[PDB]
Amino acid sequence: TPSHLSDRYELGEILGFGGMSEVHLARDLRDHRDVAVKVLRADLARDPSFYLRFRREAQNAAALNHPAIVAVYDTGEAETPAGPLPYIVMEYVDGVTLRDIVHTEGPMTPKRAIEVIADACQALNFSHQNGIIHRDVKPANIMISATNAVKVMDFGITAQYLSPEQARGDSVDARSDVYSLGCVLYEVLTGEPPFTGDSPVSVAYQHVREDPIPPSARHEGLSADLDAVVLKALAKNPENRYQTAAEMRADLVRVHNGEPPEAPKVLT
Ligand SMILES: Nc1ncnc2c1ncn2[C@@H]1O[C@H](COP(=O)(O)OP(=O)(O)OP(O)(O)=S)[C@@H](O)[C@H]1O
Ligand SMILES: [Mn+2]
Repeated sequence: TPSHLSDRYELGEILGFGGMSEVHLARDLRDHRDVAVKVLRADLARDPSFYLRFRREAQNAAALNHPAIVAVYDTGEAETPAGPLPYIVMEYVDGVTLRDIVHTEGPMTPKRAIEVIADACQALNFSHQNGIIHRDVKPANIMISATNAVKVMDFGITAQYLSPEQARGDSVDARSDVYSLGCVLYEVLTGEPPFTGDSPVSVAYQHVREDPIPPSARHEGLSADLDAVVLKALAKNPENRYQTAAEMRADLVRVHNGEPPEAPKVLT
């Protein structure tokens, strides 16, 4: 895989592999800065499907300026000994994604989890302000730096993180992001997503039919007040969940600070 492509970026160590890309720590030679480069895998690149899937999700990833949002810098596709390799250049986050944490460290401590997801609401909310719906909220798209800073990425453009309105092919709004962010919060508190199945279609059915089991019913140490917040964000009807990311944050802040949520009590 490439030592130095674009003649502008010198790719370094692999920071990690995602479902369809290797992410390198490159060095921007022109602006003299450390940067992250997400390159489509060479094996998946000789497959027009993935090539186009990456190429689409590359020019469509929103570039926003926010301390909690990963800034996109460049996009392109250089010729390498493996054909073209589409790539996206972005802010280097020294840390891991929530997925990495869930599958290595395990379930986060409630207060820390509440903080992380509260900080993600800040980014989601700012995005909503600019009229941009993320519509792809999941653990692998939310990062935590070495300085505990929350960095969210891939705005614009995942089987068990989609909203009932997404699973029905309907429209998508701020409330849709709330539901998905709620799924991330659920998993990060308990250890597993709200809904799991033997096939994507199974999970999609569970999303728009089956109710979520209270987080505390799945993991030890989770307050009932936390159930209220989580489960409200997982409400099937958009009008039942939080209307804005700020609203959800306002409620996480309360639970965090040992205050009663404005979310309907989870009873029986
Ligand atoms: N902006 C970044 N800065 C530093 N490291 C990153 C950055 N983005 C991703 N990484 C690392 O690369 C790994 C994979 O990144 P992903 O975004 O999950 O790749 P992906 O192919 O888009 O996977 P998906 O989103 O599930 S399709 C992560 O676990 C991180 O360690
Ligand atoms: Mn991705």
